[PDB]
Amino acid sequence: MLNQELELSLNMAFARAREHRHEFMTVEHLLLALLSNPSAREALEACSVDLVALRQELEAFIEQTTPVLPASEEERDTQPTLSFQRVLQRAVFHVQSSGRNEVTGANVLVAIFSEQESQAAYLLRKHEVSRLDVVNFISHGT
Repeated sequence: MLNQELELSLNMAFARAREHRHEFMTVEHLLLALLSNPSAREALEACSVDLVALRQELEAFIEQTTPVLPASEEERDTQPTLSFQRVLQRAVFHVQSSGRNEVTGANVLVAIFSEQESQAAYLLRKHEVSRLDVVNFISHGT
C-alpha cells in the first residue's frame, strides 16, 4: 500500500533513470528520489540536515558510478538492483506489521539505514542524519 507521494517519487526515479539511460537503479537513486518526497523531506528537515549539500554529493556519486546504456539497442528500460528492492520490501513489511495501511517516503528512508555498507547510508552518516531521530519523528507522526 504505497501512498500517492511515494508512488510519485518512485515513478520519478524510474523516469529520471530512463532519461539518463542508466542501466540500473540502486538504493542511491532511491534516496535521491526521496529528497523531494514530502514525507521523507519533512523528516530530514526536522533533523536540520543540509539537503542541498546531501543532494549534490548524491547526484555526483550516481553520475560517476552508474553505467549509461550505449547508443546500441536492447535493455531500453532500467532495472532496480537488489539494494533498491530490499529497501522497498523492508519498508513495506515493516509498515504491514502492527501499524498503518500506507507506506510513506519516511518509512522508506528508515529502511535505507539498514543497507549498512551502501554509499547512501555512508552519506547519511556523513551529513549527520541520525536514524534515532528519524524514527522518533515518524513514530509520533501518522
